[PDB]
Amino acid sequence: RGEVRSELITKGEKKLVLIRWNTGKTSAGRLFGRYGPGGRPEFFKLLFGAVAGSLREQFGPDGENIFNRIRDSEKFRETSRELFDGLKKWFFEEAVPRYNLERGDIFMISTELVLDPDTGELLWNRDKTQLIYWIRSDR
Repeated sequence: RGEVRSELITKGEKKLVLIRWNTGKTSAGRLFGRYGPGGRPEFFKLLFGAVAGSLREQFGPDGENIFNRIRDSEKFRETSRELFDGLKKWFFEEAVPRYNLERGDIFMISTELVLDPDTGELLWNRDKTQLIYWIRSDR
């Protein structure tokens, strides 16, 4: 898969972006490790496309200006790292033992984020995080 959906929400005069993000069918090495494009976690590339795409959806072409501003701000970079660490921790420390996942297993994660386009602050709606995973036929 690899699906992104968004909508605006209003808080006083501020508009925020609710983003529903599915990573697509992937593996731990590809998503969180060095087997993704380059020798890099694909996570960041996926996340960044999800944000830029949602900004364009909700605010039109000036969405790209918003993105270009926040993209290299301390707040966006830091909170994107906090998302990466929090999701990775959730996957290895909760999902893996919960579902008896093994090395090389395939899965997709769907989660929800709220982006403050003013500050570049990215909030993880952890309560909505879900895993779909692939199980060996004999089970």
